[PDB]
Amino acid sequence: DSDTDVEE
Amino acid sequence: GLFSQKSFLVLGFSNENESNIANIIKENAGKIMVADYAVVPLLGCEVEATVGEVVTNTWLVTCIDYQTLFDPKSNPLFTPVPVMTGMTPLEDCVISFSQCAGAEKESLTFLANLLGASVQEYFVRKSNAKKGMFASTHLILKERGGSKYEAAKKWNLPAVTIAWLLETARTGKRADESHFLIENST
Amino acid sequence: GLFSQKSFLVLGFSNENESNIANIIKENAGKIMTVADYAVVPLLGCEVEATVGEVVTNTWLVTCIDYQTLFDPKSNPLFTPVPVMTGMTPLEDCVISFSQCAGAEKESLTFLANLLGASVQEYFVRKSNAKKGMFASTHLILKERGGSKYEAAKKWNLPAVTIAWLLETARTGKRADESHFLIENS
Repeated sequence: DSDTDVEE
Repeated sequence: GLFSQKSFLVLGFSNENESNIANIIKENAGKIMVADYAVVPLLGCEVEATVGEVVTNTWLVTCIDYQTLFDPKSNPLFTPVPVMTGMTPLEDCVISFSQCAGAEKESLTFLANLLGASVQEYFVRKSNAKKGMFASTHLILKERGGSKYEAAKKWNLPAVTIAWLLETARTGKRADESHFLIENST
Repeated sequence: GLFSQKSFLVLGFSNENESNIANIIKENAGKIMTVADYAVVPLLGCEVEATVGEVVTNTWLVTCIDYQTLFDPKSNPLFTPVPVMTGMTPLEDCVISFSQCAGAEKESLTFLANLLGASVQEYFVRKSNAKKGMFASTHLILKERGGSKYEAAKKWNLPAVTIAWLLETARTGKRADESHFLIENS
């Protein structure tokens, strides 16, 4: 996963 | 070339879409027209003519992206995928993916939308209107690992396998998440 | 159990810390101690006079558990003691961000980077911002070519390095040549 893309 | 001495038959695509696929096949050394392969849509179509095996453009594009010729049986998007059409079992779901890239991810996102889910890039715990993010309901992935998975465990949200998606797709009925937790996958 | 048929020595921690660690191993079917399969030691290591199969870190232990997978300790330099040239701080003016790292692996890299005198930042920014409380970044440490931060580093002309850069810095006591560890060459 090149991006974490996790929020809150 | 990669598709060296391989004959193909493109079926079930639009007027243009047929051509783009036929192009990318020759562009990697395959022949168009008994054929070694029959390329059909993700959902499969009418295959009358006898071929080696029916694969999808998802298989095709995937193969080229890795420069590897994968076995069609080694992934369920590589061959036509059963879907119970007319059903939107995923109606209220907001789905993130993890550990999925390119063609595979386009296809899974395709199926997810089909079932009436919405898909987002970001796994999101709380809706934020200013940011434009809706709270996620499901994580879909492959192994245990990574930050998306860790958020799912911490947030108490279902982080399930791809097979959850494809089973819901097959039956037109929402698969029981608890039967497809990556937490229990071996 | 994950650690089933495996025996453990827990060496190098405080009384309270090893009680906790031991309980975690037990909760995962391992036995605490003949020759033990594993000696669990802190990241930086410690004297192990007993004879064991292999010496492994708490970072190994925890990762293994977090991902319910018995990773081969040799698959990651953080899984076995990491040699650090004691009391040296060759990264004293660095501001480091990690990309593509999660959980215990990330807590361990963080510890190392701080230990070498670096400051570690959640956000990769090119310019300091006092109101926001963020400092300009100087390094990005990542696993593979790709992702938002990687693109930013390329754009901002900041070095993007593999983890080996960090560990080589720690082993020597001296700031490794960033140009020998660029993510572009791995």
